[PDB]
Amino acid sequence: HRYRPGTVALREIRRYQKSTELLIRKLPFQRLVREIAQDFKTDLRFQSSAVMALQEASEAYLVALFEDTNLCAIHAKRVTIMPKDIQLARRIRGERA
DNA sequence: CCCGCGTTTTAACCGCCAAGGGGATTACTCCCTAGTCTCCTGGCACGAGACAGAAAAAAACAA
Repeated sequence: HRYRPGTVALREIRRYQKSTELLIRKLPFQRLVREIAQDFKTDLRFQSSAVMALQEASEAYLVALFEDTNLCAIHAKRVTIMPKDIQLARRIRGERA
C-alpha cells in the first residue's frame, strides 16, 4: 500500500536519532575540504584524523543548526523549515550579521 | 510544496592485470695512482785487477 506523507519522515527521525554514524559519505566531503583548503595554501596534505574531526564538528554543528531552525519554524506555526528560519536562527546566534 | 514509490548510473570497493617511475646493483668510461721494460751511435787501440775462505774427517807414515 501507501504510507501517508509525514509518517516515514518520523520513522527516519527515530532511526537517525538513535544512531551516531556520520550522514555525509566520506569522499565528497573530503574533496570539498581539499578544495576549500587549496584556496588558502597550495600543495597541502591532510591527516585522515584531521579530516574526520572536521566532519564530526561540521555534522554536529549542522544538526544543532537544524534543531534551532526547526524550533524557529515551529514558532512560526509552521512545520517546514525554510531559508528565513535558518537566517533568523543564525542571526540570533550572532554568526551571520 | 512536499512526500512516497519506479528507473539509471556511477561512484566506492575489491581483485587482478599492465604502463611508468625509484632504489640497490651492475654495464661502462674518465681520471688518477701504482707498478714495469727498454734504450741511450759505428766503433778502434791499449792498459791493470780478481789465482775464494773455513772447517770436519779419512788416510800415510814417523815413532
